Amino acid sequence: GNTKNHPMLMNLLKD
Amino acid sequence: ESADLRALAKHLYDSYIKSFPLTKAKARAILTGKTTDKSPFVIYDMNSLMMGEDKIKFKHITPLQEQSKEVAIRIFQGCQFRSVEAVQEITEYAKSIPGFVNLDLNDQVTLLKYGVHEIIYTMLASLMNKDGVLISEGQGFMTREFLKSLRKPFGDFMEPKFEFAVKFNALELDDSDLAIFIAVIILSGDRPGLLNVKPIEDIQDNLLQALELQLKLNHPESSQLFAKLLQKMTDLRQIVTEHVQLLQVIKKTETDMSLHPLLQEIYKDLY
Ligand SMILES: CN(CCOc1ccc(C[C@H](Nc2ccccc2C(=O)c2ccccc2)C(=O)O)cc1)c1ccccn1
Repeated sequence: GNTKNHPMLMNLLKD
Repeated sequence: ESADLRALAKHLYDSYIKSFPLTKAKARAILTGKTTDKSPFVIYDMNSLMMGEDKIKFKHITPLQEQSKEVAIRIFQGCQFRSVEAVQEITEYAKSIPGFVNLDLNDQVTLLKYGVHEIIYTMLASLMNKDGVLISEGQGFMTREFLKSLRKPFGDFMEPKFEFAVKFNALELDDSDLAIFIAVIILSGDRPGLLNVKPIEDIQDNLLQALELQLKLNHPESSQLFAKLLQKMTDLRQIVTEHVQLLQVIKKTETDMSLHPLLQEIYKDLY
């Protein structure tokens, strides 16, 4: 999916 | 431009070294007895699994030993524990890929989602020989024969990865090659759901040029190595396809085998 459906990957992705 | 492509390779190799604690260089030294480390503990049957089980990295409410009556379920839990840490290392590496963190965050998520398992399988070959695989950062070595004898479907998970690795390891890539290759993999422009394809494909075409110069300097006398390596990228996808199908056996047949939430997030709506 998107940013929408990936809190954990976005967490890993931020600085 | 030839100097800039070689500087990019060094940037990737250095980011690879900061990101992946067990490199192919260190795994090869272990697998060939070239270290001064005492040898990994060898898990080759049920009794040696129980004897070495405390060596599998696992942190939970209770020790791995008490996670299930079934040895195969414990192997499953142990390997899942490693996969979550492997995802974290691949994400740190991806962030060092030049241009990656300047991309639309939505695409960043998509490229991680589709590419992490392909990279896991790529780097897993570094930890394999034809008879087994290093686990827990080289502290243990689990045999192919043992993994194949786990009751179905647990016995079917590793054999295709071993099959792929013996063919992939025949290309004799080193860590410096691998750093660029996993970057190429991540920046794949045909991932379903990418919003802005073009900067991605622009970065990947530059990574490929760096990879072609890399393989040419590092492996002259290996004719068409670049072409042999690009063919494995599609192999990675079939391995993922079949692996997803085996996980779907497990959630459908075994009782209470939810995956770790991060792996659930990665497989949700994958293809
Ligand atoms: C073989 N190995 C080294 C790591 O190998 C990996 C092999 C595969 C993976 C990817 C990972 N796979 C699993 C994820 C969750 C649970 C089980 C698995 C298995 O893959 C599995 C299933 C049944 C039997 C054996 C494996 C993923 O899908 O995300 C990540 C790592 C182990 C095994 C046990 C403990 C530690 N090291």
